[PDB]
Amino acid sequence: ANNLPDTQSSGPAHSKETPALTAVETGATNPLVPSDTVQTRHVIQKRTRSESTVESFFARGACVAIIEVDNDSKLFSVWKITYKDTVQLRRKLEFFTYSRFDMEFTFVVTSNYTDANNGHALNQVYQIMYIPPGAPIPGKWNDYTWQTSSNPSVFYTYGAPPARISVPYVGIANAYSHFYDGFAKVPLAGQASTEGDSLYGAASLNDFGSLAVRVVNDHNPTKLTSKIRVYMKPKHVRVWCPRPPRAVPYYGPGVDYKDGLAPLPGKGLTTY
Amino acid sequence: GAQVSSQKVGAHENSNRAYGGSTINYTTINYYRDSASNAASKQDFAQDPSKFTEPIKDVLIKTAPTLN
Amino acid sequence: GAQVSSQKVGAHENSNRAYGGSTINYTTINYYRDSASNAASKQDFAQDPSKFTEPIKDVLIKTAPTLN
Amino acid sequence: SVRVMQLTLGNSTITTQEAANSVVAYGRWPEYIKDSEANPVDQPTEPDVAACRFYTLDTVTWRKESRGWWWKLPDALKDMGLFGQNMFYHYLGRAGYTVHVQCNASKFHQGALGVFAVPEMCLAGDSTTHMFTKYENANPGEKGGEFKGSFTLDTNATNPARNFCPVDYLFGSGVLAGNAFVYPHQIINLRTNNCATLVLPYVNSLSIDSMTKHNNWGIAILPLAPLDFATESSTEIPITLTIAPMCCEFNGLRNITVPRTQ
Amino acid sequence: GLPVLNTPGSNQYLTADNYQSPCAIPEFDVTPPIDIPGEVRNMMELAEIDTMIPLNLTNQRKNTMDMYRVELNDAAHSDTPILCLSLSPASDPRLAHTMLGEILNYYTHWAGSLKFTFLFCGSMMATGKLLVSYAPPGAEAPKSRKEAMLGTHVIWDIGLQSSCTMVVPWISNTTYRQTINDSFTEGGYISMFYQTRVVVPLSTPRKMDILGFVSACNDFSVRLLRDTTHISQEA
Amino acid sequence: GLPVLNTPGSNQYLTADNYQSPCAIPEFDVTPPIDIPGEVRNMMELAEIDTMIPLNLTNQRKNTMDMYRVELNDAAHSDTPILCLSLSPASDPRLAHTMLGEILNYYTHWAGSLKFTFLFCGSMMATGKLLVSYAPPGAEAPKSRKEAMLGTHVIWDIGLQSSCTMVVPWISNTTYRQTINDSFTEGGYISMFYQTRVVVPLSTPRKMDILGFVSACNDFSVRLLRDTTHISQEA
Amino acid sequence: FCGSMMATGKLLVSYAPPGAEAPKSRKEAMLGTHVIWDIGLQSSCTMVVPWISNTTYRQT
Ligand SMILES: COc1ccc(OCc2ccc(COc3c(Cl)cccc3Cl)cc2)c(Cl)c1
Repeated sequence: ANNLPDTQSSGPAHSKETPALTAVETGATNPLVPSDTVQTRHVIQKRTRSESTVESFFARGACVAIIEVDNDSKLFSVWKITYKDTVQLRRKLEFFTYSRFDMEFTFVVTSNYTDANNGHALNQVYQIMYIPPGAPIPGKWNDYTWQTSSNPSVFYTYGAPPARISVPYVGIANAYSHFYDGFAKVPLAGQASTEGDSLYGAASLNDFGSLAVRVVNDHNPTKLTSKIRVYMKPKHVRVWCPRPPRAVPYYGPGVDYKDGLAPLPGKGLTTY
Repeated sequence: GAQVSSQKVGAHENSNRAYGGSTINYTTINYYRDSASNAASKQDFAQDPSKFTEPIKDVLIKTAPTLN
Repeated sequence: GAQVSSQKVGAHENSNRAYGGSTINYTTINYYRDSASNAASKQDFAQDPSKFTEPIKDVLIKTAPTLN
Repeated sequence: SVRVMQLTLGNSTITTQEAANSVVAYGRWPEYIKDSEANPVDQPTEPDVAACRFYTLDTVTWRKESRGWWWKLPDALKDMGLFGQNMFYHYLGRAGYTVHVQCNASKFHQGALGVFAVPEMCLAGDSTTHMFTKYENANPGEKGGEFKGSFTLDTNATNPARNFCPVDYLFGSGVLAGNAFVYPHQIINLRTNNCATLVLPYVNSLSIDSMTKHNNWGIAILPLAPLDFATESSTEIPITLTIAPMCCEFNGLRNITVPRTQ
Repeated sequence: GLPVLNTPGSNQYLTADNYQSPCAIPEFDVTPPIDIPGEVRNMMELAEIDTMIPLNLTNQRKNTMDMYRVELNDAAHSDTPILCLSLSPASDPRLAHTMLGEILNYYTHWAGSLKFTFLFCGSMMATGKLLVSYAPPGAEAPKSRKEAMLGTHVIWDIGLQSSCTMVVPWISNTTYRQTINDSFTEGGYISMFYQTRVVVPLSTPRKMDILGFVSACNDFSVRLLRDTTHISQEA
Repeated sequence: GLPVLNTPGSNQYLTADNYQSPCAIPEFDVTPPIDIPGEVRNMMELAEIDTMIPLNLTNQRKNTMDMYRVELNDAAHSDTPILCLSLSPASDPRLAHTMLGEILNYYTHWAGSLKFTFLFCGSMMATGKLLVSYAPPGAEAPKSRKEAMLGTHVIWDIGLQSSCTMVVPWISNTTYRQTINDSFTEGGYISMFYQTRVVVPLSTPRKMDILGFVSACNDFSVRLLRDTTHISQEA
Repeated sequence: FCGSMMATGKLLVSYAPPGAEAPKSRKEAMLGTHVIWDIGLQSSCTMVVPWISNTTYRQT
């Protein structure tokens, strides 16, 4: 996040040192600066790379999900936690193979009457319950699971500033894997083809669990719908192994492609 | 437990406060026990790109012949 | 009356603030007279399970024969 | 000089008189797990010279029409001597590698091969079903696979191939191939060098993993400038791949694993 | 007054927050404590106590005292397993309801070593050698003593010391495993075989039981508190 | 309590704010880090790595491996350009999709020097001299070697060192340029010509390819994070 | 190597201690002691057959 070096003045040359010539076969990039190939003046550099630090690049709340609940089973909804339901944050994360950070979740809740001239309801309170992989998932908008004696819940009152909570680095590995070239199972010799088969590039069937959202108020016959837009921001970021960015449209959770396979336009070789 | 850092002043007001004093510092205090609750300090460091730009075993000088 | 404790930093930002200073400390001040109003400090200790795992009168070594 | 080298590992030695230096991926040389980064508590096995030696996989042939080749590690070495034995007898395994690609021609030939080492080299499949490639197809072993010039969707619903369909300009994963240079690599330009040498440390989000379930590195070879000779529309030059595992340590010994095949 | 700015998250109720609040019964004279025996500081203390495993969940034995008894006999040597188990402490039906399994079901991740102790309840005149085994995941689950003997194992000789402990070391790829049945974080197999055979003289019972116990080692830990599926409430 | 006064901006949600919030999973035992190779601290590190330029976007070559190959031949000397490009790193179709261009499309401003490296992939028996040029904006785009030679240029002699780098110095009026095609912040023209001609002996290929690479210099910086147009989502 | 200067090539010279099947393919040979010879300026290549024996001396 710092300063750039100054340009030193450089005069003419006539020597056996040729920085302009190189050999990219080695796998290295030629570290030339302007003064290597032209005469330069002294410039005191004041520009910095403060905004392109790994932290500043991700320091934005991106939408990862839009959970919908109809307060007239739709009285409650469950969202399997992921960053792949949307494309924008996903593409930025995928510039790297591994990552490690904390997360900040902000929830923007909106609601409205479906009918322009019918129904009425008192102010709604929402419960956003996190169900860690293993915990019982709600079957009804009002069954015993909503007691949350151990699961973390967030109760949001409609109209209040967006709710917000922080989550630590929760991975079971030392870093989050954006790419996993493997399987969760190894098919063994002799077992039925139905056996030992698993998805390519998938780890746990339930990585991070899911969110169960519901309106706590008793539902009125009035037609109402609410939407909880989930925004996530990685804070305290560290990333490893850069990768080229996604060039064609995403086709699922994997690196699969199908449709926009011809991303580049035509342009004449000798056309400026 | 307050942390006092200085800001990098961009646009300067016609004040001496825009050039010195606590007027170009900002104060921070953590209220939560879990580090996850903390904001980002944003006083982030940089590093050498060499691991990517020149992952070569036998180090070479730009003035000198790459293929030797 | 402020209590300043340090946090156990999990994920580290690319800052020196993530490794030291008041930036890895958190501050606490009690506002109520009754201790019941206080939050939980969560700086909780552990103990020896022996009272449950080995409530034996005559202490025995694992290498040595239990039935002697 | 930058051009002459000799690599000795165990009982195997490789010599070259036309190198273009060597690349050490991310500037990290392979190493063993430190006590501060250790996870499994059992005593590891370290075959050393019996496993850390040069193994020559099958030779492929480069023609004017070739699109490219790919291999997965440790997969390509699963049947290689005592390295393969240790891989299958243990639940966990870790290793780094020295990849030496060989390709000689003459002063009247042209062509350039881009040799890339990719961590977590996930490839694209052939169906509309996501992540449908089956284990047997994803792990070809020493013979590896090939890149294609175009995407062709498998439509046989009765008998889906469940295979990869890596299109070359899309780097087999939906990214542009010209940007694959952000990964450790070397280029075998026929007018300059014979080979490419890459030293790969162990890369993963864990200190040790299952070698049968997970491939850490992928080796991709793409013709950047096609093979051409004098006036012989007909030209074929072989490309031999020699890889040596390094700092092998395995944990969790039991009965041998025999994976399902074909 | 002092100028303030309300940040997002204001007026919300996080079920896991840790704030101060006013006391509804001020100046209350609290009854002082007394030194009651058996105080607990950490839930892991309870996971380290041996608890009997319901190993025999066959239809006639499950949910009876017989689910805890695994019977042996003086038959000639056989290479077939006496029992088989999967190292899924929170999900395997035989482990999920032990004190260890009960606690693991209130957490999402577990890591550490475990130990299985077996008690021989035959007569004093009975002798025998058994092989207890643990095979890390990834290969075929052992079905003969020949395969089991290739993994971690303890050859138990029966005699004065009635019990034998086999430690299942922490051998994992991930730093923590999940408390659900998931192949990515699978733990391996536990099995028992006859090394020689149980031998008894005349006028002695030819069949006897062994009981199994499970507890966590001192390097065991759990994280991410969650709700258990072991308790429900209808209406 | 303490008298406070709510200022405008209260209860809003700025997507780019930086505040503290309560932790939903308190006292969680975080898995420590390991030293994984290839860590990145700044996005500009990636912009400094050579990435191959898709120079040949003709209808038959675009979106194929041929878009990266620019063919040369042993024809007699000509003063016509081998290729032409505009210095609009984020918007020119040939630069916009390189690693450099991809990163620039997440920012609104860019400033600094760039360098273009060309690799000769002909046979060893082939020789030749080429002129690579850069003309700052404001005049007619060079169409002959005679005009190109009047600006910044490097005369590349082909031989042992297979590649040649031409640095495009930061010559601008504004302190930062925009990442969109805009005349006010236009950058100039890049072109290549034959200085002499490519010469090959008998029994040698008369046509060969050259590949181009682009990367940022150590004085390069970007600012004002924005959203890219390189990724979309329908429905 | 007594070919012309224009000739190139890589060869694998191997040594397999006794006891197994004599190598008949490069695949078997590559598993024993071997030197991969790259042809070029240095015209020759040496492969050392190390003393690997059970007895302290062998018979002639
Ligand atoms: C590589 O990029 C990643 C890695 C992990 C991720 O998710 C991990 C994750 C795990 C638990 C929770 C649970 O968080 C919550 C809690 Cl406790 C309470 C209330 C609401 C929420 Cl929301 C949320 C996210 C995401 Cl979104 C991107």
